[PDB]
Amino acid sequence: NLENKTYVIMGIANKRSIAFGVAKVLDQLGAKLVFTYRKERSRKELEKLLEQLNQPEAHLYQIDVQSDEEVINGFEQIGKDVGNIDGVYHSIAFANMEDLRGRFSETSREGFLLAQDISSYSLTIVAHEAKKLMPEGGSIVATTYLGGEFAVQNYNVMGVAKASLEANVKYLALDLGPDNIRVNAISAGPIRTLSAKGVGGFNTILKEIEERAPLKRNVDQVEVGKTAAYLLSDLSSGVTGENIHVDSGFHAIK
Amino acid sequence: NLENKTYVIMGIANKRSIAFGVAKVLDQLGAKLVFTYRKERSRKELEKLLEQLNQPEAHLYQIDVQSDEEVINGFEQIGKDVGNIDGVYHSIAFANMEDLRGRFSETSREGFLLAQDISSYSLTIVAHEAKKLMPEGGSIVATTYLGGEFAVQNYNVMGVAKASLEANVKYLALDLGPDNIRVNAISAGPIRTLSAKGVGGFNTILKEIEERAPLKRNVDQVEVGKTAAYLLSDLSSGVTGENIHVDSGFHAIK
Amino acid sequence: NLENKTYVIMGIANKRSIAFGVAKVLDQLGAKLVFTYRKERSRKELEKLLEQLNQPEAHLYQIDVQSDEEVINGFEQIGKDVGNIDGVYHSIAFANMEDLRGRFSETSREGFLLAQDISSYSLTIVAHEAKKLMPEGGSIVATTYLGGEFAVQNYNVMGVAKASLEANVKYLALDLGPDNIRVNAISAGPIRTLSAKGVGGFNTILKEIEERAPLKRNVDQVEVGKTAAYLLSDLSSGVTGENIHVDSGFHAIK
Amino acid sequence: NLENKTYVIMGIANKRSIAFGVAKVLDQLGAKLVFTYRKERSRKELEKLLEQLNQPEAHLYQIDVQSDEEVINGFEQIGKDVGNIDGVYHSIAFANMEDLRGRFSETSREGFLLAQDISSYSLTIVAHEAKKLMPEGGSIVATTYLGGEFAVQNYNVMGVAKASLEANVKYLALDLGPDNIRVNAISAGPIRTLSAKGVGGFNTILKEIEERAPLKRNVDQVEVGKTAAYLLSDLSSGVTGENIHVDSGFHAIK
Ligand SMILES: NC(=O)c1ccc[n+]([C@@H]2O[C@H](COP(=O)([O-])OP(=O)(O)OC[C@H]3O[C@@H](n4cnc5c(N)ncnc54)[C@H](OP(=O)(O)O)[C@@H]3O)[C@@H](O)[C@H]2O)c1
Ligand SMILES: NC(=O)c1ccc[n+]([C@@H]2O[C@H](COP(=O)([O-])OP(=O)(O)OC[C@H]3O[C@@H](n4cnc5c(N)ncnc54)[C@H](OP(=O)(O)O)[C@@H]3O)[C@@H](O)[C@H]2O)c1
Ligand SMILES: NC(=O)c1ccc[n+]([C@@H]2O[C@H](COP(=O)([O-])OP(=O)(O)OC[C@H]3O[C@@H](n4cnc5c(N)ncnc54)[C@H](OP(=O)(O)O)[C@@H]3O)[C@@H](O)[C@H]2O)c1
Ligand SMILES: NC(=O)c1ccc[n+]([C@@H]2O[C@H](COP(=O)([O-])OP(=O)(O)OC[C@H]3O[C@@H](n4cnc5c(N)ncnc54)[C@H](OP(=O)(O)O)[C@@H]3O)[C@@H](O)[C@H]2O)c1
Ligand SMILES: CCc1cc(O)c(Oc2ccc([N+](=O)[O-])cc2Cl)cc1F
Ligand SMILES: CCc1cc(O)c(Oc2ccc([N+](=O)[O-])cc2Cl)cc1F
Ligand SMILES: CCc1cc(O)c(Oc2ccc([N+](=O)[O-])cc2Cl)cc1F
Ligand SMILES: CCc1cc(O)c(Oc2ccc([N+](=O)[O-])cc2Cl)cc1F
Ligand SMILES: N[C@@H](CCC(=O)O)C(=O)O
Ligand SMILES: N[C@@H](CCC(=O)O)C(=O)O
Ligand SMILES: N[C@@H](CCC(=O)O)C(=O)O
Repeated sequence: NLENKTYVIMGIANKRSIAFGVAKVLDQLGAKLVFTYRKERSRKELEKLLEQLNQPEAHLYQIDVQSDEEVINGFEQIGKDVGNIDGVYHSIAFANMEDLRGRFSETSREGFLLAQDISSYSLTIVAHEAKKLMPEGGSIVATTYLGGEFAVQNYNVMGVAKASLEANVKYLALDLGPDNIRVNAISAGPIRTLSAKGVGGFNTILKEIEERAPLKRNVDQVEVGKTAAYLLSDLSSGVTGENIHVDSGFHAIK
Repeated sequence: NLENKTYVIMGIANKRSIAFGVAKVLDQLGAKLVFTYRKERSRKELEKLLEQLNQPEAHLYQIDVQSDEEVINGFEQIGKDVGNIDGVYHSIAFANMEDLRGRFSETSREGFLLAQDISSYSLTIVAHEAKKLMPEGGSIVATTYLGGEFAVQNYNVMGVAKASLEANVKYLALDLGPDNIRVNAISAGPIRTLSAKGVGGFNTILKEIEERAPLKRNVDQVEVGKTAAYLLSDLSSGVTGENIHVDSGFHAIK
Repeated sequence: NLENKTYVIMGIANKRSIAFGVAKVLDQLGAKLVFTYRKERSRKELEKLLEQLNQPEAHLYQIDVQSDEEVINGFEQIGKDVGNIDGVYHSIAFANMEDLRGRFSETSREGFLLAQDISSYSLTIVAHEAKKLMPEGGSIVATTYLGGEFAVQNYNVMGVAKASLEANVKYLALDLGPDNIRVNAISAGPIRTLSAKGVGGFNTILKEIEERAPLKRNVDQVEVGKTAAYLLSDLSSGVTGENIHVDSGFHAIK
Repeated sequence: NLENKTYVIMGIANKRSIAFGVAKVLDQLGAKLVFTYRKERSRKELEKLLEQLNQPEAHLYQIDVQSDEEVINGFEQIGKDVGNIDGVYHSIAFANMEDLRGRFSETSREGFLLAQDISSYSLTIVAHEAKKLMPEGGSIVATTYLGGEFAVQNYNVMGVAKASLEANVKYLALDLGPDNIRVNAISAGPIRTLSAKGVGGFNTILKEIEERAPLKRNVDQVEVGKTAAYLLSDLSSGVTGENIHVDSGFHAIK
């Protein structure tokens, strides 16, 4: 039960976003949610989707995580509008198709670094600014994938950005631990989202989960949200620096 | 929210058992609990500890996991008495002191296999029998420690039994996944229990968590309990084959 | 260059055995070799295979690793016959077909412990006895499979026994390290051997390596033997408690 | 024996460099070596160092890996001067001292992207340019540290860059495996080098290996060079996507 709790959810674009699975769940557990977005199109989609939520106010902030000022100022504005928060859910990542859809060895410098910037470094600077609204401690959760841990066909530069994200979680864990800020990741299974369209062979990835994963079925966004609720709440008070695979068991097999 | 759920908890000896932290947690969440014990002295503690629970009936079964017949019969009687169950918490391990307290390379054959039998194999046969009471699916959780993944000073033969246990979890996950039974581990941080007195150096293991783990404190039985509730509930539906470290972040650092 | 080195190689059964690939390599590199076997039939193969090698003397010993007396007297005879040694290549596993070719949850207690005994515990007692003949230090290597790190269909009880072995290596590396005894594993890809016939679906496992492993081919016994030469020699002087995958890269992908 | 082999060694700074240990070993084994260096003002010192080797001529190229042009043009010149190569030892990394010595949460975007640039991305562009000189296959090795697998105090931004590097190696291995190019990492224990002065608490780190690693000693640059010889030669055919810890076993303990 997350009554009197407040969470910042970053990275909803539409109803299929993993972040929206998080939000339906936290919303049904009673949490007050605040939302961040990059594109105005996503804000419009948040205004719509909010009609399905209990949230009695829209708290929507534009934060492009590529800009120090937008992050610095977004979170500072949040602290002034709703006060102290209990956690962040980070569900942001990006890489160019042009790098994604070529040989990994052909990845461009700017594409590699763009993927690092949005997909990894964004969590560090969000943590630093969000720390400022958690004087009592809290919980930060980032969304990753099995491609950070193993080379997965066609995931390429985003795989290296995920490996980077996952180490980011650990180093943030050790750093903000003494402040009672826990930092963790959910390694979600593949899930048809707007961004899934960027991954070559994604239909064959889906199929292979069903055929080979222990539960012999794919996961959904609500399943990610149910584990986010665990990590973002007191239930997981002794868990930081961890990576939970919400993935039907597929991480455990070969 | 486990009203109308039933969980079999194996391995309570006294008030400081990890499994008793699992029990107070699931008891407060509204679960019906069934307890298994080995020694008569443990059943005596269980009858006492039940007075602190909300459980309106004592369901207590002697099950020494060295005995196929006792596991087989124990569980069949559980099903005759309370019907189908939603899960099992496994909190059972054993090795001889004489093996634990010598050089690992001096470990006896009989003591090595003893520690495999009670501390690993017992999971497999418990799953097999518990599966008969979970026709519609469920959740099995075992307790491990970090010495199953890395060589920890003085954990010796139990280290290899926990490596085995952790592989047992994954192979059980892949085998019983199709029946909608999930199987996971909790890697608990060090916690003062009756069995902790078996581990050479345990006070220095304690202190080292506090000074080096991200959270700079040790965990307790309730914290393991809260992660058990998550794992034993529908909040962790897409999660199987997993190993959650309830250990203040210690697994993540070096 | 391994002239004036002596290595004990355990577990050749015929020309296909992984250990005979190791032998050919160590033999081509100049090492003196001592062989142990279980079955009469394997001693006859050894006698025949020795004509293909450069060894001027045949040093063959019957050691059934289920017997402490055979391991203890085996290595002691070895000391009397050839003197101090530089290392041991261990290449021994067994599980019942009846357990392997059924569901893992259905594994018998005696089959599980049988598999631990031959396939894991054997390394501990071998290390203890070989250590007596390595007063200046040396190197011990064991043969593992990826299914000790992940659940692989049909590997079943042997996957739990390899998980046990792999931990065994790490605890022994720690225990014996001050004695300048290094202990490592090689995780070999699937290879056609007499024992590969016990694992259901082997050919499917072969094909999937060709299809999906980075090198898009299978490895062979000589490739394992060349990595053994590295681990058994001074080239690997800083390396212990390690698991080297000689599997065309299959361990790094998913 | 590496006669009629040619290797490019990137990252010799002085006689304490891990890349110079690599050079000594490979030089001793009869390889032709080519050296790359960052700044023209330290060509004269590198030339003096290499008088120690049995190289008949200096093959020295200035390549700063922050520039694609320098990498592209450097490897093209090497091809014209020397012909086809058999592999590359990558020993390059960099982070700001100013990001190294703060809270990891306080890392600047510029400093976090620079470390990724020099310490991870450089491997990718190097492999792409070196692959042009390895039409029949070959071997690429990069140097990482345990800090990329766990959070290590004071390693901060470099730890996340090594996590990146380590995934880089996995993705490169999958990409390039069909070309018969293998890509691996050596994870070196702590070694007193020019760059080690930049890590806070280095001697404490030394002392900890001495005290806690299985071998109870530190490793040296020549021990890295010997694992490098194995990884760069045919002894390691079948090994790719791998991370060999040359660290006295410290990685396997906790
Ligand atoms: N779908 C899967 O199978 C899968 C699996 C595992 C992990 N994940 C991870 O889950 C997370 C979310 O992806 P998803 O599948 O839910 O896709 P999604 O619905 O497309 O969401 C991705 C979000 O990233 C945001 N974003 C990108 N760059 C940004 C920037 N510079 N500043 C602010 N926001 C930015 C997008 O916002 P705008 O549209 O407003 O630009 C969008 O809301 C990512 O971390 C992804 O890697 C996905
Ligand atoms: N305490 C820690 O720091 C720690 C840390 C990580 C993981 N763990 C793990 O947590 C679990 C629980 O142990 P604990 O530390 O809570 O100690 P505990 O209170 O001493 O419980 C150990 C339990 O194991 C039971 N057991 C031993 N052999 C058995 C058998 N043959 N049949 C049935 N039960 C048997 C004992 O029952 P009887 O007394 O009736 O014989 C006792 O209930 C173990 O798996 C342990 O390895 C503990
Ligand atoms: N083939 C693969 O795909 C593969 C892959 C990864 C790992 N491995 C591992 O590689 C090792 C060798 O297997 P292999 O494939 O080379 O098959 P193999 O030729 O059939 O050799 C297995 C050996 O185990 C010996 N052995 C079994 N029980 C023994 C006992 N109780 N005492 C002494 N020796 C005993 C057998 O000796 P006797 O015949 O005399 O009884 C036989 O020589 C094993 O550890 C295996 O698990 C194999
Ligand atoms: N020392 C250790 O304990 C240790 C442990 C594990 C891993 N490692 C790794 O081993 C590798 C070598 O480090 P080291 O300890 O040998 O230190 P080092 O001798 O100082 O070598 C680092 C080298 O990287 C070069 N470099 C930095 N930026 C470059 C650039 N932009 N372009 C081309 N070269 C560049 C440096 O060149 P300049 O001198 O001209 O600036 C220097 O030659 C690094 O990857 C390091 O992370 C070191
Ligand atoms: C394969 C499962 C999977 C993993 C993901 O990280 C994923 O998310 C993204 C992938 C690529 C981009 N991009 O190109 O900007 C963006 C995102 Cl948010 C989607 C997935 F379907
Ligand atoms: C080091 C943290 C820790 C890990 C454990 O597995 C643990 O449990 C046991 C240890 C030894 C035995 N035995 O010898 O019978 C039994 C158990 Cl239940 C206690 C711990 F203190
Ligand atoms: C799948 C790759 C693979 C891994 C192995 O461990 C392997 O070795 C054995 C497998 C089964 C038994 N047995 O049942 O007695 C014995 C051995 Cl020696 C063979 C393999 F083909
Ligand atoms: C602590 C072990 C250790 C790991 C390393 O990667 C290492 O190398 C570097 C560290 C920092 C920088 N820098 O800030 O530019 C550069 C390098 Cl080359 C040295 C080490 F002493
Ligand atoms: N191969 C096509 C289709 C992928 C799919 O199977 O979903 C692509 O790269 O998008
Ligand atoms: N070293 C003592 C005491 C351990 C402790 O509690 O610190 C022992 O072997 O039990
Ligand atoms: N699947 C058959 C054939 C084995 C193989 O495919 O190699 C079996 O159970 O043995």
